[PDB]
Amino acid sequence: NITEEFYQSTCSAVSKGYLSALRTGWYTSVITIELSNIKENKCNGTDAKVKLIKQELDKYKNAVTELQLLMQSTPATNNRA
Amino acid sequence: NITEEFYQSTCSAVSKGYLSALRTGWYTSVITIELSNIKENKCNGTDAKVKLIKQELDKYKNAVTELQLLMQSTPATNNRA
Amino acid sequence: NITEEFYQSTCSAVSKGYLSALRTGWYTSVITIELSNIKENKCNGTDAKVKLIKQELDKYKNAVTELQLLMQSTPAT
Amino acid sequence: FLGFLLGVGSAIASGVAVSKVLHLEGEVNKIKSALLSTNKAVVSLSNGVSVLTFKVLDLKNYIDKQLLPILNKQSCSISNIETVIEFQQKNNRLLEITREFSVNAGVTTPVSTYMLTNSELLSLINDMPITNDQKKLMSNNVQIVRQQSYSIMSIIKEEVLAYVVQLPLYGVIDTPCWKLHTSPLCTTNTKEGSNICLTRTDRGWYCDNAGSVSFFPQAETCKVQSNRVFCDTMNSLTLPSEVNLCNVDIFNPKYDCKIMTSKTDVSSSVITSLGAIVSCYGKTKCTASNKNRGIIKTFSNGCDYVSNKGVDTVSVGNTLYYVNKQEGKSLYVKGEPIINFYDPLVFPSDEFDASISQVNEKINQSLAF
Amino acid sequence: FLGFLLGVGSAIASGVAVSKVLHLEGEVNKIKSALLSTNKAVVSLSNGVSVLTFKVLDLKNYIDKQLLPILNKQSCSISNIETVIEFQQKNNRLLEITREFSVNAGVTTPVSTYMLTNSELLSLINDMPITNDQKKLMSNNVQIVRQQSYSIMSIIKEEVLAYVVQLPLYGVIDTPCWKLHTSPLCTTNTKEGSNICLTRTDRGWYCDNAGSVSFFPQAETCKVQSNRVFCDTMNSLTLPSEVNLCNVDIFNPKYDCKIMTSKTDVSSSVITSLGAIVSCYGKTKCTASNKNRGIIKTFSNGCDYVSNKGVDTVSVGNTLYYVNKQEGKSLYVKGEPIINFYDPLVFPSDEFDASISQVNEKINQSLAFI
Amino acid sequence: FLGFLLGVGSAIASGVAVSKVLHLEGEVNKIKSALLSTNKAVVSLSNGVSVLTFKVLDLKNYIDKQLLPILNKQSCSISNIETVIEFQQKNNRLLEITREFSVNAGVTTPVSTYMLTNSELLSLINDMPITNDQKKLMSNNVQIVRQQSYSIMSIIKEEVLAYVVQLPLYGVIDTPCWKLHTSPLCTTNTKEGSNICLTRTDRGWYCDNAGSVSFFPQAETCKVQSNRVFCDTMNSLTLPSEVNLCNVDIFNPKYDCKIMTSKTDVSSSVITSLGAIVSCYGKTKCTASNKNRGIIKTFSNGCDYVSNKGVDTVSVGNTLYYVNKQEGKSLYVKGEPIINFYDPLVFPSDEFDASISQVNEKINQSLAFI
Repeated sequence: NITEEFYQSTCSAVSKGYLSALRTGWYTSVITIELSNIKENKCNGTDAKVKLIKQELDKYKNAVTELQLLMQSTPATNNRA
Repeated sequence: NITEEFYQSTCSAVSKGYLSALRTGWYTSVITIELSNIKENKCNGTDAKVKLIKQELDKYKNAVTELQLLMQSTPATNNRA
Repeated sequence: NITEEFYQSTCSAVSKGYLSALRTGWYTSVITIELSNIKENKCNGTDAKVKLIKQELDKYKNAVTELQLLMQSTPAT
Repeated sequence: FLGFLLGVGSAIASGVAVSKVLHLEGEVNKIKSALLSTNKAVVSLSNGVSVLTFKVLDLKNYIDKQLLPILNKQSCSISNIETVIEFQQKNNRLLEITREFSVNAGVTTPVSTYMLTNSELLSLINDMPITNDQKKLMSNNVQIVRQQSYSIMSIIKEEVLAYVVQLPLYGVIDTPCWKLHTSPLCTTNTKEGSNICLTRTDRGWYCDNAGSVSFFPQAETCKVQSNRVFCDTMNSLTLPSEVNLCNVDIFNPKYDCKIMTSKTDVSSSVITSLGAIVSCYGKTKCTASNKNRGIIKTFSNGCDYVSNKGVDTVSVGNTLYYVNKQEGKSLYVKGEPIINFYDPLVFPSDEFDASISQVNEKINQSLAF
Repeated sequence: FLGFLLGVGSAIASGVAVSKVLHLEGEVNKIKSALLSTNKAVVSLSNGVSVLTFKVLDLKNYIDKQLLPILNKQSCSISNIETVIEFQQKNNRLLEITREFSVNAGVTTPVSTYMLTNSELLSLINDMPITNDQKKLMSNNVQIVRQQSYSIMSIIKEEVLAYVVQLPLYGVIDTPCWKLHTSPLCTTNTKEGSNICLTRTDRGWYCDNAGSVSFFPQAETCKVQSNRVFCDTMNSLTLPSEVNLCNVDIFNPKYDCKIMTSKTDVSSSVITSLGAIVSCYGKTKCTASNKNRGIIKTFSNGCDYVSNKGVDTVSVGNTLYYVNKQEGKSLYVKGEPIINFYDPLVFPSDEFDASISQVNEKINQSLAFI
Repeated sequence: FLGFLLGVGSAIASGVAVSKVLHLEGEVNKIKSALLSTNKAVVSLSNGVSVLTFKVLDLKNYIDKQLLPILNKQSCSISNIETVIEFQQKNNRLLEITREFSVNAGVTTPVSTYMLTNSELLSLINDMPITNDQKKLMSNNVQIVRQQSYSIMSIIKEEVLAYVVQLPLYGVIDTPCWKLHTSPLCTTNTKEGSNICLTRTDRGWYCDNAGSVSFFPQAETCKVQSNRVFCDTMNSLTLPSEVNLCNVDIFNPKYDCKIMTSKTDVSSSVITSLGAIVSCYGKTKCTASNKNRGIIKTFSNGCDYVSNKGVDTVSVGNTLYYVNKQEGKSLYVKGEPIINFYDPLVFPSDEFDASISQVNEKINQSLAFI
């Protein structure tokens, strides 16, 4: 049930009938992904399927490397004064 | 070693102990990707593997088409006056 | 043919020779994607090809569920 | 307009606190031990905070079993293409999460479906120490919850990737809210530079809150779902409830209504919830139209208004405005423009951030001189 | 600077109106029936609005026919990995659309290629009821069209997913546009606090439009492609054409030119289309350089200008500016700085949003009192 | 607050300049010739500029050799499924790069890993002709480098896709920086509209730089990593070092400290590095609390401050502020609020952008009239 009033005297209008949902607090949850440690596989293979797995595993290792840098960094800090 | 002073007389505070890292200039480098020229291949092979290759090849040609449009344009500039 | 004039008296400059392309209105079009009704999927056989398909169909079913909520809400920017 | 008056806080201070605890010696083991049996557990951290923990992906089990023994060779060959495809499926979510974090310096908002899927988000909401009415609220507005949430990269240590998801809690619900729309009010005399102007600067969202009123000067920060208004109290000023008196009686003694003055009688329109305010001055063409007939009203100089009933568009100069088509009744409250009450000879015509009484005292001082 | 003078509009009010009509029962059936034979049709809705409809993906046909009967079991087993791969290809677009909508509360801008591919977008433009000059313009600037478009999630009802795409229409094309750059103009007296300042506040994009001039105070909102300027009229004021007189004669009687006054003589530069304005005050080092040669010009205190011909960079204090390298001729119009015409003793030195005549009347009142 | 005083520059003017050179005929051959043997070379362009060149993907070699002869048909047939998957892997980066460019009108920021991987980025940094200390800085802060970088689509001609990546170079490193936080200072009367106010407007980041001070009025634009402050000089004013005197003595003769005046006695808090500034006026409830201990400080009307030691939160009205948990010492410098030095009857109570001396001269004029 939304209504509105216009005030000619001050060139303004008020829209009423709304209900609030103001954030007052925070809930912090921890999301986890279980990873595995892999370094220098003793394999060449030189077949099509292992080659696909290896380069996909390279994406994995590079992702882990990048995430390790962000662990060392401090988040955000772009605040007004 | 971060310290802070509050000045009651002027309602202000100074936080010291920080070190600078100011962007003063720009370095421009050119990144290249080597592509190949391919057009309407008149092949009539029609099994599952070729259809997948064909439609993946269509994505490639569509990417080149879109990139060609961006080459002919002058890149997005959004400045104050 | 772009030219520019600087006015020393008022510390200002005008760049002319540009051509307009102003948005004055809106055109609304309806884009549709034809979907199919699947209600989970009951099936046995525990091999790789169906397992990939099962979980891909799970992505499909999860997408419609989310879209159904967005249908019930009112959009705004 | 009054956005510079807001205070300064850090939105993710809570998530950062939990993240730093995860960097503590031995902290990962508590989470790892509690998730060895299930995928969803409630761990108490060393700083005395109770957090819901969620294991959303187990790449370790897959890699160690369906990949690691085959690559711990010697001569390796892969057992069919589905093993490679399924790995790409499993690995993709990790790559996408890393990708978002790497361009957002480890902090993302809104929280993507990669960080937390629609199914996972609904599961979290169900296990939170909140009212069943709060669960239903967040569940029916997950898209809003997402936009007001943060994802903070924390640790990747001892075969565990952990990041903090910071969800909003709405402690103020179902209190009346109202939106104030304002537009310039100028005199309408024919000489070009002979007009004075006045504009209420207190436009924005207002919500009743804890005996006072929460005022959101940047109304753009609030999110509206039907008749529900989602706002963040960090982006608000706390005002006495007497601020509402400015709407009915702008010269009331209880509250000093904020205004700005000028001599710029420029034309514009403000689209409201159920209509449109039109400030038409000078030689500007101002009209209101319907979809079928076209122009049905031509505005004269001054500040006027039309409801959305039977009106689809409003044109001011070369600008076309579409009105909101929401259902509701509008009331036109007649009254003489307060700008007429002022003497243009002593009217302070450049008050950028002032008020009614402040303008009055300046008039008194100029009059005494 | 004068963005606070702008009106307030609802950007997707038109698209939302169409979306709400789609929620009506049986409205979905009309579109589906008109799209059972073809992929592009014009459907009329129940409130008498006619919209172009476009079917971009048929997952129903794929799933039900080439995939589902193997699952119409009993004991199900799927042959061909290519079937799994092709399904992942088709399903991906749906997942990406859902992904974008779920993180944008059902409204996205710009419109992604998942929402509407480059091929599909070009097809739409071709069927719009507008002049062909609008068609070729939109087709050659599809990346701009995308940035100015909205996608609004509407309905998913048995058994069609429909969303509204709101495309821009350019009703004003090929009219002359010009960009006004302004910078602070101050006196050059030696003491750090003895100076008065003046700045034109009417900077931004200007375009001739319907006998008047559309003025865009926040030039950042406009997108420039070579010599073509894409702007949104919602971000504009409609002004008399006499506003252009402020450029040649700021004291003209026909238009009250807008200025701001201060005593803040800080140094800066404004990079223009074909050069750079330099406001150099106090002890600031202000220079213009060429890449190989180095410094080729040193600015004195006051407001000056250099063209981009032979100039690569401009430095004001510790800030380095790169100039635009576009070709074109610059004209330096000499004239005495108007700030010299004022008496610093009666100069209103804190008018944040004023004008020439308003400053004058303040001077007269202060002068009469003394 | 004083962001409106900033100059105007063109952020990608340098990259665009290089891009336009690449559009010139024969320019591509030079790049192509230098990259036939290696993937990273320094090519000279036709206008005498030297740029690092980088080949990150060779789709030509893959398509022409391991794909094209199978399509040199006639009857085209694919023997293995691995061929389809491998092609999708190679082709993906190109599709993602095209996707980002197509929704950003050919200019993206920050630079994604699709545009430039972490390995490629680190390789560039190591080969930029820069100080050896700049290399370690950029390498340890690649996420910041990415956010401050641009990727500009240039050309796709003669089987070559080329785009310009514009990376930041930090010419000012390890100079002391400090952040100034300011909040409204008002008289402490409880009844509305009875108060006069004053606020320092020079809040923001400050860094020592080349004998002067770089001032960043909008501190939100700077990125802070621990005690390292990453800022862009384009978002700064260059000020004399005497501006720092405003912190110790706001009435000092050497520098005219910037302030604004008003009658808006609204309540708020500013979270600093090691505490919180609280401006509490009217009937607003203002407190500081510990999570376990509870309320440990209640603010009176006026401007006050609390350190983060033993403090977890600060509450002003209906707004909860979390204090920074960083370790460090705070010094409370006592002194009478300067707003008390003014006569409310001649106090100019609406100066949006003024200063100490400007307020003083305005008081003198009002005082002389009486």
